[PDB]
Amino acid sequence: TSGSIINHANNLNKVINHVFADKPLISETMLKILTIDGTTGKDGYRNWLDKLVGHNYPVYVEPVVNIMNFISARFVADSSYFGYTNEIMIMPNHINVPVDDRFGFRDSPFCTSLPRTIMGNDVRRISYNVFSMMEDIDDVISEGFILYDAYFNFSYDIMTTDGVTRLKEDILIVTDTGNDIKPIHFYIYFENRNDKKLRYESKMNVSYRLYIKTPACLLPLSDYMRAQHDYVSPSSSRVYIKDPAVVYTRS
Amino acid sequence: ACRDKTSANWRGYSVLVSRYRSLIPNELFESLRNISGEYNINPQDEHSFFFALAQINADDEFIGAIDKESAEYLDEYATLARDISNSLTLVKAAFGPLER
Amino acid sequence: GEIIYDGGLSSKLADVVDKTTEPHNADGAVKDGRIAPVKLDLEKQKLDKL
Amino acid sequence: ELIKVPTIPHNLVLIQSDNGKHALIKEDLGQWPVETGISLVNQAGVFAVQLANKLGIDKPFVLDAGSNYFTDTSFIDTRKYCTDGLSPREIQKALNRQRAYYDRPELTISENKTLLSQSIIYPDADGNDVSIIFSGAMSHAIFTYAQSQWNKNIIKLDDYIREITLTVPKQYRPRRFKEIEHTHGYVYRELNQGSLLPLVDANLKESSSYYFKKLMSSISNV
Amino acid sequence: YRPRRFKEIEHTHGYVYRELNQGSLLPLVDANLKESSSYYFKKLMSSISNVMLTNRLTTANAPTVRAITVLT
Repeated sequence: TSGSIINHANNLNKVINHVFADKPLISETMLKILTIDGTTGKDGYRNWLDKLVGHNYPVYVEPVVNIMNFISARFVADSSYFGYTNEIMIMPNHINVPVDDRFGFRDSPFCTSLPRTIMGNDVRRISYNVFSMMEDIDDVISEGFILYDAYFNFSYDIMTTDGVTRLKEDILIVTDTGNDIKPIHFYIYFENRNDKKLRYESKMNVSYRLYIKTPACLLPLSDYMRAQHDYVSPSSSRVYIKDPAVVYTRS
Repeated sequence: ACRDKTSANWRGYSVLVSRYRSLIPNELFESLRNISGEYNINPQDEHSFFFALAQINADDEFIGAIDKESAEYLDEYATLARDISNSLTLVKAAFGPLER
Repeated sequence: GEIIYDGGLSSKLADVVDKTTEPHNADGAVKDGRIAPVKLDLEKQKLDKL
Repeated sequence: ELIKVPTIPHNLVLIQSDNGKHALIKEDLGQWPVETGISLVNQAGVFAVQLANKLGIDKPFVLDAGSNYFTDTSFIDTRKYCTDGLSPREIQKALNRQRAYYDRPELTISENKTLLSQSIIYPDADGNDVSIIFSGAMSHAIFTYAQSQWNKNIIKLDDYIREITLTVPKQYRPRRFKEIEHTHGYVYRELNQGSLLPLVDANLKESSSYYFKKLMSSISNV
Repeated sequence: YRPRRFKEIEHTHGYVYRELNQGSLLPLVDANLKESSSYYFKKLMSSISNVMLTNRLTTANAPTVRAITVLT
């Protein structure tokens, strides 16, 4: 079918342009042997790459490939370590929320797990696309909801002092084209229980709150023994041969 | 040489044919299926076309799966058809039956 | 007496933009990596290039 | 050429309040902007290359953190205290401040000795050195996995000589090796042979012309 | 796809004129296009922007052969 050919041609052009920019991926000798026909060097490599589509040639998984695959898999799985989550929640300040109180943050935006049911009823879940397409966001925000089907990037600044925990920017932006969620930057402060000023400010000034799952990089000082880890280093008596050639030229 | 050149530069010509087909409307294409013709090409022209086959790239034209100029040119035909119908009705109402 | 609480910096949920905005994608917390919307000036009332 | 990494790349940061009542430990791997609507594995690999670059893991390497240790003043304590990772002195200070908030007494002498001896380097059966230190989970897992993957290609000199013993021509002179390089020699060499047949089969005449031209340019001057 | 919203006043008190005659291309299409087809072909190719035994080769007629290939 046409359109498939168009897509293949465009992808081939993008791949060739990207691989040939900066330091070329392919060595000079390979460029020479492909060019010896008379091509420009890019054309020969493009033709060879096209000829290799859907091959059955066996390939070897080098150690570097395994390392990258491991790191990528751990990046996909443990999302909290790299500053992005996959679901968030937005609810008014007047609705109580179970929170991770291990650290001691005041009005901590972290939950051990997102509440399945709140106040005896299930928490509504909305995809980001449907949420953006919406036009009655006020009614649905009057109760609060869990946004999912997107990768929400976030950041936080744990401040040593005590203060009101609030975001740098607003939670939501409404445009006639659609609705978006502004970048999330938490200003986390520690908690002193007996402070009427801060308690009143948190209760009255802030009207809506955003909750994300607790980052896995955060860990209390009390359970520091879990940070103990072992590393093995080979013996210092090993001597390394740079030139493992086993023979000398005759003269 | 001809085989290598043709195997290297066939995607571009296929895409060009696809775009050219996308330009034409459906009714005109159905009309053009009635006609027929034969093109005579000099041997030198054919051997030059296959010996020196220019490589055509349309990567800049396509934004993803959508190309603009083809859609624009195809859309203009709707305006042409509306004008045709309106003008025909106006002339028929203005002049009515015609005698020679 | 001392003033424990007197208003303060308030946080608002929504940033409503009055100016009409052209179609776009997500660029806040959620970033869309796909191609931006393609603007085509279709439906021309008068013929120009045909 | 193997690179000897002198220090373990921990990323632990201790954050404590001014009161000192609360304290926590954080792993700093940075924030990476991830997009939506595109596949996640591709972005994961693009970020994984940079993450490996950050940890000194991408290039082949071996660990050389055995010598980073000291010994205590007390004559009974012969243990080797490692100097890498989150130093136990920092955790001791944080815990002391936390107990200072609650009006509890400071850490006793016995508790101080228990805490300050947590990170240690001890020998292993085959001669390797195991260092126990405070470090994050992600760094530990990635570093250990990379160490294993790169160790898969380090082989003794005698084994390599045995592997390549069939291809040595008769006329050339054998190379003497120092006795140390025989008893304790190790070499990092990839031993998988990549087939050149894809290129040769795909474009046969280009490869044939190239090799024939080089061979005849060589032969013509005999 | 759904259309963008106009001003509120244009919604409560807004009126627009329109025509519902799509029209047909048959009067232009219905004819014997044998003689007039090649001029349309040339315009169609102009619509899309493009661009001893051996010394006898000349490339002065490439575009017309390319057009012939496309039409074929």
